[PDB]
Amino acid sequence: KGEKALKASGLVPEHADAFKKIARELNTYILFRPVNKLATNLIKSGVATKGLNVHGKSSDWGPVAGYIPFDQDLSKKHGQQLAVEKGNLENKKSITEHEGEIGKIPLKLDHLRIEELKENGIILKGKKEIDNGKKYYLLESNNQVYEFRISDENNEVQYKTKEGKITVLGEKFNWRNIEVMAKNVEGVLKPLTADYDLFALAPSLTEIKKQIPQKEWDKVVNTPNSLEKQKGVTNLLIKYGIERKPDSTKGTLSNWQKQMLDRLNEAVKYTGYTGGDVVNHGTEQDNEEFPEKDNEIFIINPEGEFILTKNWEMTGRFIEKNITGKDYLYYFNRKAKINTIPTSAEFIKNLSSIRRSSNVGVYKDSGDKDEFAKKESVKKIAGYLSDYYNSANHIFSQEKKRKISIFRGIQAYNEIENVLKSKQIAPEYKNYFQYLKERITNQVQLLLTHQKSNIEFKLLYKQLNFTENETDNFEVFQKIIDEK
Repeated sequence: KGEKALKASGLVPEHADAFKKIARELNTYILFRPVNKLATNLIKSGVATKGLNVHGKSSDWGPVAGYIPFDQDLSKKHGQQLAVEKGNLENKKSITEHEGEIGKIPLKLDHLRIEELKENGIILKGKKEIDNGKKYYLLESNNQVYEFRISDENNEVQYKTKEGKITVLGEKFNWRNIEVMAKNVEGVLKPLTADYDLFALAPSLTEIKKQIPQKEWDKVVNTPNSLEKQKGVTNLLIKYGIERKPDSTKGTLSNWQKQMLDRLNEAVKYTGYTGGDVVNHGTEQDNEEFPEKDNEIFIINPEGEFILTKNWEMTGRFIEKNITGKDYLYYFNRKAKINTIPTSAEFIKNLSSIRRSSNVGVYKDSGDKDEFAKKESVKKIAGYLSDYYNSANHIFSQEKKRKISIFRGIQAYNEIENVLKSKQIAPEYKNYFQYLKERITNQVQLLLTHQKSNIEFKLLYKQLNFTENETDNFEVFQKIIDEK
C-alpha cells in the first residue's frame, strides 16, 4: 500500500496518475493485477502490450525477455526442456491462429536496459575474446548453460548459445533474431510485450444510471418492495450481461464493460503511452488456460488511494467489506472456498474438464429421458450458481444479499439432492457431487452462523419444501429467518 504498492506492483506511475484522472472524471472503482518492472520500461519506451493471443507469459529473468517468444525457453519453462517443443508448437499455432493482422518483427533493442540491469553482474571482467568475428559486448548471463546475447550494432538481436558447451536440450540455436508476435494498431506494426492486467470494477449507481438508458432508472423510482427491485436488477443482468462472447481478441467481456474500459483507458493518449488500451485482455479468472492463484491485487479508487494487498483470504475480506459490504455492486469478471467460489461459467468449465477424462458418470453421450432430465437439472443448477452472485440487492444491508444468497444456495442444494436419485453413476462424477455437496453445505452453514438466527442446516432443509414456485417460498424463508 502507498508508493510501496506502485513499486512492488511494478507499473508506470504516470499511467496510475492518468487512471486517477479518468477515475476522478468517471467514478469507477477498478482493480489491477501487478505486472513487473522488467517489461514496464518497454511500456514507457514505446512498444505496447499484447492481447489474449499468447498465453505463455514472459519470464521474470532475462535482459532480452519481457516479450513473448517463439521458443519458450525464454518463458516460464526455464530448464524444463521437455516442454519447449510443446512451447514451439503452441507458438506455431499462436502465429497461425491470429493471421490477417499479425507480422513478424523482433524486439527493438536498447543499450539502456542492460545498464539499468547492471545489478545481475552481467559483465565478467576477465578475458576479452572476439567471438564470431565481431566486436561483441561480452556478457555472462544468469547461468552458463545459455547466453542471451543482445546485439551492439544490429537492430535485430544476435542471441546465440556458445560453441563449446553441451546441454541436455541439444538444439544449439543459431544467431537468429527473436520471433515475437505483432499487432496492427493504426496501420503501423508494433511488437507485443507483457500485457497489463486488471481484476474487477465496482462503479457508482449514478454512473450506471447515466450509462444505461433512463427508463430502467425511472423504473427504480417506483420500487416500494425489494422483490421487485430484485426482479429489475436480475432481468437487467439477463438482458445485458449474459451475452459473454468467448473471444480471443480483447478479452471475454460484454459491450458496456468494453466501452467503459476503453473510456477508462484512453486517458494515456496525452501522457506517453502511444497505444491507448494498456490492457488488451481480460483477467486471470477470464484467462481460462491455466488457473493462476493471484497472490496480490492492486486497488485503485477514484478518491486516490494506492493499496496493494498481501493475503488472498484478506483480499476476499477487502472485497466483501469494501465492495459488497457497502452500497456497491461487485462487477467482477465471471475445501478452501469459504466465501468466493469459481462461478457458474467456471462450473460448466470444470464440468467439461472432468468430462474430457470421464467416459461415463451422471449423464453420457446420448439423449434418453434420464440423460436430458439430468441435463436440464444441471442447466438449472448452473442457473442457480449464477443467481447465487445476485450482488445487486444492496438497497438494504448486506444481510439482504446474505439471505438471497442462502435462498439461491438452498435451491441449488435441493437441485443436487434431486439429481442423486438416479442410476448407479461412476465414482468420478459421484465424488464430484460429494465435493460439491460438502462445499455447498459448509458454505451455507458458515454463512448462517455468520449472519443470524443460530439455525441448523438440516432444519432449514427439512422445513423448506418448494416444488414448482419460488416467489411463495421466499416468504416462508423470510418467516423462518426474519421475524423471530
